[PDB]
Amino acid sequence: IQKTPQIQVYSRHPPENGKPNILNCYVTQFHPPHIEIQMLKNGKKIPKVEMSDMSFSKDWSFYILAHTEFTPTETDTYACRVKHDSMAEPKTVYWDRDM
Amino acid sequence: GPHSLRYFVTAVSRPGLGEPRYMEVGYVDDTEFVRFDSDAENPRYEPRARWMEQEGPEYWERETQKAKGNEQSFRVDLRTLLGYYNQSKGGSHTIQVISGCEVGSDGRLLRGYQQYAYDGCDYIALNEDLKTWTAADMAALITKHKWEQAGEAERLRAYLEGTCVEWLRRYLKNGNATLLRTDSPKAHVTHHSRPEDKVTLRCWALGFYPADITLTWQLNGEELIQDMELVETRPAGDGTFQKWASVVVPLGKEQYYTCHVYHQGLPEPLTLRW
Amino acid sequence: SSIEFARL
Ligand SMILES: *[C@H]1O[C@H](CO)[C@@H](O)[C@H](O)[C@H]1NC(C)=O
Repeated sequence: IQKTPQIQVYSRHPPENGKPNILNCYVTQFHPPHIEIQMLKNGKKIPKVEMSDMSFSKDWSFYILAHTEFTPTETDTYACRVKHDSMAEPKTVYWDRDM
Repeated sequence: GPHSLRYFVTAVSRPGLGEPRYMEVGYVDDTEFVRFDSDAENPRYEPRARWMEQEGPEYWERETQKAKGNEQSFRVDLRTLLGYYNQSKGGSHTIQVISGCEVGSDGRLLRGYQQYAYDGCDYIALNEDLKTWTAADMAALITKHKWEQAGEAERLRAYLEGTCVEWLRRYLKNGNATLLRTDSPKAHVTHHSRPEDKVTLRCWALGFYPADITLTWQLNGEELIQDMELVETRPAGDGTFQKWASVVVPLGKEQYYTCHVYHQGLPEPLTLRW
Repeated sequence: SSIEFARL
């Protein structure tokens, strides 16, 4: 069975320029498990990205968390790019600090 | 209250690219505490929680061995299933397992579980009685016959009632500062304009622990779980969680809607409006 | 610690 991954991007604390925070990209409900996840700062790939919180739901679909430390700015934009067999083109979700 | 120990196990084959990837991730409640990934340079069973520093080197060696044993033995399971299902030797397939126990406040066993799935679907599972199995299809029915002949259920019951339960108690003890803490949700509401004098009100619950929480929107005392939008509670990257719930309301009529946050960190649930 | 898994 092939399930398309849901992609959620958000911060630990309400965004505040110049204040240390954490950026998360929760990729969920996908199957098969093979998947590529990349966090991006201004179109450039972020190096120190920690993967964690892997698990499955009742219907066995996979869940995985990608997060990294970051400090907001009125210019910087962040996104999460995901590649998965259930998608033709890689999908990019941008962080909406106004959500 | 009750606490649990869970292991999510995954084995994914990849013909033409080498041996199957094998992963073991362990949790005590909603907190990841151990992990094993066969795709790591030097595959070791490594701690994911700071309180796991209390385990000696023998523990890590033993677990690392058991894990590598499982990585090999699952390689055998993947080939076996190909036969059960008469499948091509060149496709990627997945075996998943959830294993663990649950204990109450007093530390006794409340629940035990061992559930397998193949290619994202139910395969076999140990029933709540911890004595009989339930097979999802004819393939799993073969495994069921073997495990009954080997007394697998009995072996798994001894593990759940003894080993599993005992490490869970030990884990809770060593990591009490972390596992038994209660982080209170911090809430707030955001406002968003919509076409045709309607607005989206969003209630956010942040930095709380444990994961379990309830977010409800009300109008004149009644709930709106029906026309409410939300996201599954999620991890925020520092061992805490967050969640949000939204509802669409008539412009100018915002003040009549309140958000209610219930959590075991809130001696009294929160109540916010915009 | 996880249990040693049995063959399918
Ligand atoms: C599947 O394997 C081959 C290819 O489809 C076919 O000849 C065979 O009948 C199928 N299953 C069995 C019973 O061998």
